Amino acid sequence: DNLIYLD
Amino acid sequence: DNLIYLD
Amino acid sequence: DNLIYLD
Amino acid sequence: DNLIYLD
Amino acid sequence: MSSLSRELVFLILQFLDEEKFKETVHKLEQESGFFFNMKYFEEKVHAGEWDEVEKYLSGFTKVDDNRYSMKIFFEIRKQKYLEALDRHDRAKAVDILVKDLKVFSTFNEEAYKEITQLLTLENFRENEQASKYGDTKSARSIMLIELKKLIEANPLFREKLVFPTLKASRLRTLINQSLNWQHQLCKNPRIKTLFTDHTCT
Amino acid sequence: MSSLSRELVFLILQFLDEEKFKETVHKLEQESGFFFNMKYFEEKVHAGEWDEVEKYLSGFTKVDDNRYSMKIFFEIRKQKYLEALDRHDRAKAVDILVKDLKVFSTFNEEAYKEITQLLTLENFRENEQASKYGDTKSARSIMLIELKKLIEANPLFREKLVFPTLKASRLRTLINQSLNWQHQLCKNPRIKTLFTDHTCT
Amino acid sequence: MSSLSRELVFLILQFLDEEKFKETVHKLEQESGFFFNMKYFEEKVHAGEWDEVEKYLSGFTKVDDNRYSMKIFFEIRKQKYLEALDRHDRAKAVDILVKDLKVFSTFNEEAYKEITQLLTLENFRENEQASKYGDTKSARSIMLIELKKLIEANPLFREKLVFPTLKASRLRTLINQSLNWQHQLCKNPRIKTLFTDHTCT
Amino acid sequence: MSSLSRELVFLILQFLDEEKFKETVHKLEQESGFFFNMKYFEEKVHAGEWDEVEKYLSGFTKVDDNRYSMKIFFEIRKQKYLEALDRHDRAKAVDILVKDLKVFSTFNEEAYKEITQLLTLENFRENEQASKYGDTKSARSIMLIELKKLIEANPLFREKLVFPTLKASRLRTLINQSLNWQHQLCKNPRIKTLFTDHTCT
Ligand SMILES: [Zn+2]
Ligand SMILES: [Zn+2]
Ligand SMILES: [Zn+2]
Ligand SMILES: [Zn+2]
Repeated sequence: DNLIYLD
Repeated sequence: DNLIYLD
Repeated sequence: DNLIYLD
Repeated sequence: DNLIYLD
Repeated sequence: MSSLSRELVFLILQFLDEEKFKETVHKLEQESGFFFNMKYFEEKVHAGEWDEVEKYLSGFTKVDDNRYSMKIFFEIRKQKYLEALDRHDRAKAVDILVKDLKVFSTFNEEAYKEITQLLTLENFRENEQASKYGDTKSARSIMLIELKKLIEANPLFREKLVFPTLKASRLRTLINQSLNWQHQLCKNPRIKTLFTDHTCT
Repeated sequence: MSSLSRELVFLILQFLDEEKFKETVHKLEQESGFFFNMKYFEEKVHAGEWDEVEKYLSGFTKVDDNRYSMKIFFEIRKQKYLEALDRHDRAKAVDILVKDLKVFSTFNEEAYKEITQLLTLENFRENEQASKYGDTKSARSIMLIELKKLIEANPLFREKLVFPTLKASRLRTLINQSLNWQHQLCKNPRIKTLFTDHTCT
Repeated sequence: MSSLSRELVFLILQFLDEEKFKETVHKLEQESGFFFNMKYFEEKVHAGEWDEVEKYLSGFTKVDDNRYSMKIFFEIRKQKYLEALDRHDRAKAVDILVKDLKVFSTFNEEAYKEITQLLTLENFRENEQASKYGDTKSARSIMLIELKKLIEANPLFREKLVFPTLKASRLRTLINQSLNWQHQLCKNPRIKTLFTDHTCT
Repeated sequence: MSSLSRELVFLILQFLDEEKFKETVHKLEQESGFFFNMKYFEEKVHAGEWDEVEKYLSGFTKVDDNRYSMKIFFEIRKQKYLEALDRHDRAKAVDILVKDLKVFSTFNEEAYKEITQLLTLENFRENEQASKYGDTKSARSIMLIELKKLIEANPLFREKLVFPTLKASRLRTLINQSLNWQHQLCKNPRIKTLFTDHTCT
């Protein structure tokens, strides 16, 4: 899953 | 109308 | 021929 | 590889 | 091909039909050209199986053989074209128009033009001369009626429409007669196969 | 079907071949299932006639009959898929992949995945396991070699690969024997047709 | 829209051009309708960018506004149609013929029929009245010449073809004048932004 | 570009919006890159206008600028791909997969493989990780939420998301100030145009 995540 | 007819 | 002409 | 082989 | 050989084909046609080798029957009809199966033809036309319809016809006639055959192929291809328009597949329709229907343009330019024009209608029944197209099923049926008349009047089919009257299993009967003939030659008379003559030592 | 009836089919196969009714020959082979024509099969595979190849095979085996037949259909459909990719018709390739190749995914998931992935390559030879695909002609030939081995080892074909040795025109010879038998019954003995027994009043 | 507001658009057009905001320039031309950029139009026609050509034109005229505009859209769509035929994309051609060219059939039935007929030619230059189509580049150029004449004679464009003569950066000059005016109000006079008036405490 | 020039663009953006030159507004936003209109973006995403969505984004960021932008383009193209699968247009889906989504395969091979595999499903929700796709409308909405978060956290947009607070018609006010400045220079003081300075002889 092409996935950077964030906060 | 492409038409030969017949009897 | 769809044609108005002009001068 | 879908493969039965034979002899 | 001999008259013998021709009759043998008919015997084989009967055998294949009795054995229910259906595709083989119609291939033999087609390739030999000896018998045109109208029942089969009606079935393929009702089902709109145009590729097979033309393939089958090809065993009996070409589009330019005479005026009857020309109209037969024209009517078929026109119906194929109309059905394409009816399912709103204008790309296929143009394809049909160019590949299949163009050959008729020479023999009738204005007819080909008028048929071409149907391409641009939202529903081709807007042309009053094409307003008689009902639905696909009725259109196939009314056309089939004409096709039958054309084929029956087409001189290329004149002795190919009625199957010879034979007793059932005539080929099998002849084969049995062969085996009787072979056994009748034996002395002192007491079957392995059809492949080689029978013998009694 | 009798052993008689089966032998009659072989006699008819010989007759049709001698009469050069080629499509009829192979239809009879297919529908009777009695004889698989390897020469014909090789010809259709070399020509990439995949629709006819499968239609012909269908007379002898289904994809899931056994592991040999499964690989036969898989190899054929894979080649059809690869050729589509090779002509850069990815739409057709996906169609093939979903319609024809999906049935094999159950029996081998990871193989179907790897084949699917070839869709996204610019040239599918970039996959080192698919880098052995040369050109279409060589690929068909190397595969045909495998197909022949698979068919020859496939138990469903075990007595269907060798045509019975017959004298030429065996059916015609039997027919002539029939006519001799019919004439031999006449008295006082002096042929109209095969359709009804001959007589001498 | 005021004459002030209209002149402001022209000032903004100049600014955007000087800032090389090219797409923005032509969008403003189009949406305001105040200036038709013939140079831009020629460029899009030479490049065969028909979608943008029509989108741009739409800011100035509709197909049925008058006879000049009708011929402008007809000539454009005809060329789009001819180019489709030329690349042997008959499916796209028919699409164009039905979507884009059909509106003209009312105003000229026989012309639309004759254009439709080109669909069935192997090369549409076989029609002697369409034999003057050279290649795509020349065809676009000769048509562009006519398009320019039609636009220049089209009353809907009569004060939209010549850009007002302005000193360069006129908007920037006015802005600077504004800042001078704001500073001139200060006492005792000693710029943060354009967003709020400047002040000297 | 100066800070002056940048502020002038914002003034022009306000003017174009007040004049309701909508396409021109967003073209200027895009080409200047000074302001990203989130409201506009949400509107184009909700409407599935992917071509314009990417064109607009292109004024602000490229796919490989950073990890936020990469995920933005990936999420958009994935949704475009999923929607193609959903309308059963596998040919378009593969096109999207190869043209638009392949660039991401380097950065994540296994993700691209898993997405590719959805091609062969009858309904791509059969993949439990893709079973969360509801309908198109909900899918666009949940994705838009993520897109907004990504854009707001994307350093390339950090001063481009909030429009400067201005009084309405600020450009028009400055223009009026210019005309006051020009008239103030006249003696003895008694407007033709914005194009040349006003004078009173
Ligand atoms: Zn005996
Ligand atoms: Zn006799
Ligand atoms: Zn001051
Ligand atoms: Zn003054």
